[PDB]
Amino acid sequence: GIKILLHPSGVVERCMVSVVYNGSALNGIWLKNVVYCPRHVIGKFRGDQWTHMVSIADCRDFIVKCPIQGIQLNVQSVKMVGALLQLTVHTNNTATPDYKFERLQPGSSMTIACAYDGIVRHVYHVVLQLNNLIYASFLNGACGSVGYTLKGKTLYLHYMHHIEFNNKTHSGTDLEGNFYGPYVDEEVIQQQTAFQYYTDNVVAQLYAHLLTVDARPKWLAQSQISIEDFNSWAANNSFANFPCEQTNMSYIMGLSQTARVPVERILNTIIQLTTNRDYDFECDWTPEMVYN
Amino acid sequence: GIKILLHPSGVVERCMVSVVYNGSALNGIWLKNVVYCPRHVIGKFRGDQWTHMVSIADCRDFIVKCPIQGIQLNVQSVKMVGALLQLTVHTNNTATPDYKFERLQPGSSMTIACAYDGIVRHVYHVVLQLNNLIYASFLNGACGSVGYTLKGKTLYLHYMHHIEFNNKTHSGTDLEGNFYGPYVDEEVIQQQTAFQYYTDNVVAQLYAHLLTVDARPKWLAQSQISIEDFNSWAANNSFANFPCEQTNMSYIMGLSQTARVPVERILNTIIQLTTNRDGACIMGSYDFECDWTPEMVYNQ
Ligand SMILES: *C(=N)[C@H](C[C@@H]1CCNC1=O)NC(=O)[C@H](CC(C)C)NC(=O)[C@@H](NS(C)(=O)=O)C(C)(C)C
Ligand SMILES: *C(=N)[C@H](C[C@@H]1CCNC1=O)NC(=O)[C@H](CC(C)C)NC(=O)[C@@H](NS(C)(=O)=O)C(C)(C)C
Repeated sequence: GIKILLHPSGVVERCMVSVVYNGSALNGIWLKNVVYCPRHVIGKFRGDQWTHMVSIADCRDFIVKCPIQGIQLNVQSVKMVGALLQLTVHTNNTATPDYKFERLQPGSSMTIACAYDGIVRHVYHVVLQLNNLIYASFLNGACGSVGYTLKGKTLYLHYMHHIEFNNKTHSGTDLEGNFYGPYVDEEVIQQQTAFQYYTDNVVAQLYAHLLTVDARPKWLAQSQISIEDFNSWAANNSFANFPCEQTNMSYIMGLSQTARVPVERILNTIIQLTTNRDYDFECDWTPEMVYN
Repeated sequence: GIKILLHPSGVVERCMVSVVYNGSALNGIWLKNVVYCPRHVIGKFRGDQWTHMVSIADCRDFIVKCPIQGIQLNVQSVKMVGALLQLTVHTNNTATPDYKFERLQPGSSMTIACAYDGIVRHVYHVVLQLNNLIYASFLNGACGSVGYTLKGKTLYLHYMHHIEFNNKTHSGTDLEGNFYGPYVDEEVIQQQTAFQYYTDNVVAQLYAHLLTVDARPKWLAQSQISIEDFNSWAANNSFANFPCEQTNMSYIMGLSQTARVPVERILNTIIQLTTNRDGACIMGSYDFECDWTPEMVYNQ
């Protein structure tokens, strides 16, 4: 079949740690001799207050424990990198895999290991939207949970959670400490990029449907529209220019032949489904996930 | 947000093994001093040939390695239990969690730890359908992959994979060895009971939509239908009698209160959508899904 595929959480689980600082509790990930947590564990600060506030943060106040290994770590030095804290601990993490800090481009998927008190409780799937937000599931104390990818032996760390916004959107940084989009870790109103559909992913879900359900749907458009004509329509209808990624073409072209529905018919179907749509989880299927 | 929640696979990853027998390779799970794997690793036998074939299977031809722990295990004795083999080994698994073999009733969900060569490659979510099949994702060598859930510390194993039927449906046994539904581990055409929706889960899907995507979608029915009237319609439209489980009613009444939409309107929306849908995308899907259970949508 064709399912939403997630990456096994074993590697992440053994590196998760709790970070409690003067009654503020969140999660952190422990790689080599460094624990990465969100900087607001030391307090709710804004703008450029963070530098001075971190320098006065006492190291012995960082209560850091690793539940899977039953070890309590001790911080030797605190360094703010971007909007994250790099806590150097005396112990090297024996379970550290080959890892990489890789930034995501919007339209890409990743597995969230949502943790509490340093223990991964749930695992679910998200795609970074063109507004640079994920639509996730988080409660108090979940900051520090990471969104990751796996390729063989190597853990690809992509996301660390920081903020939940009023419309159940979620923002965070990469593991370098830089946020996705213009959002910051401050409890104030923050303007959001207007939503836009990652067209490549919408095309992937429609093909996934024609490959799993039995008969061609009656709402599948009968006439095809040119890619060029779709992109003129897309500019005025909150859809990203197609293709969003040139490398997705090989996948989409392969789906088009397995399903025997030209991509030009899929795009006209998207346009004709406009009355139905007039955010709603259509960009969760990436072309690579559907094709492989 | 309301999401499809999966159980962290780390416990299962530490117990997966590879089992290779004279050219046939699949996975197994290693709990205490026992390795459980599908029986067809020894051959593609039918009917009542299994008792004899297993009895004459050489314990030395069982190559059993646990990759994440670097161990290669050695098989002391083999014993068939249902359609599963129970391979006793010299070594105890120190990573063995507190576990329980629990059989699933239809309409309940589990996390599939999809494995190859003893390594979990993917992790996804399925629900046992009323045909006792799961709509999963498997290729060669995936047999022995398990379905599981977690209640805090205990590992609840429900499923082990055996078969793929051509409609991309999958079948297997519980960890006791007995299949779900009338399917068996043979490469023959096997009659499938016609598909029926798990109405509780379809109701949970539409409620998930009201609570995260759009509180008042244009396809939400305005009038309601009684549970009784729906069940009369359901008997002729491949929807199970509502409710399929009486215990879902506590969750369903809760979702109704927070969504302030009585489930009678949800049931009438199900009936209207079988003629009115026209490609509407509900909770991220273009058809009715049994993946959302009331408990998961309510608890989250
Ligand atoms: C971190 N553990 C936490 C998790 C939130 C809690 C609710 N859901 C989540 O994802 N994050 C916060 O509490 C942050 C803290 C700031 C200082 C970075 N605050 C919020 O997310 C805030 N949203 S906001 C920016 O004010 O709109 C809440 C607390 C009102 C959700
Ligand atoms: C076990 N590892 C394997 C997994 C299959 C391969 C394709 N996807 C899967 O899920 N199972 C099999 O190869 C079984 C073996 C028998 C003896 C149980 N065979 C099949 O599932 C068979 N389908 S069937 C019952 O003949 O329609 C395949 C191989 C043709 C799919």
